[PDB]
Amino acid sequence: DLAVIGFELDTRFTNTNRRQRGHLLQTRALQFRHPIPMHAPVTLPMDTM
Amino acid sequence: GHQVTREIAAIPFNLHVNNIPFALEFKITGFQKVMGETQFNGKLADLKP
Repeated sequence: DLAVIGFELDTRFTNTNRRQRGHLLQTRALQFRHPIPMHAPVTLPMDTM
Repeated sequence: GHQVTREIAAIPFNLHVNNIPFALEFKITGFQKVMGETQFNGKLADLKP
């Protein structure tokens, strides 16, 4: 019991009619924001007089 | 059939072909185990009873 039963091809179209447009490219942009805090001070005391 | 869009597309036409049936293939791993570890004195330590 030995025979070829089936096959597969690598056949492809020639999409000269744009049947397939494939993947898409689009512009994107992301935005990040970094606010700057105040920080605790250092103080020098001295006499007022 | 219900929307119009401008489609700018690039259609590649090319082939890669191999000529010669020769190759020599290595799979190389273990860089970190050799360079990040003792390879000689650790083995002498393992001989300690």
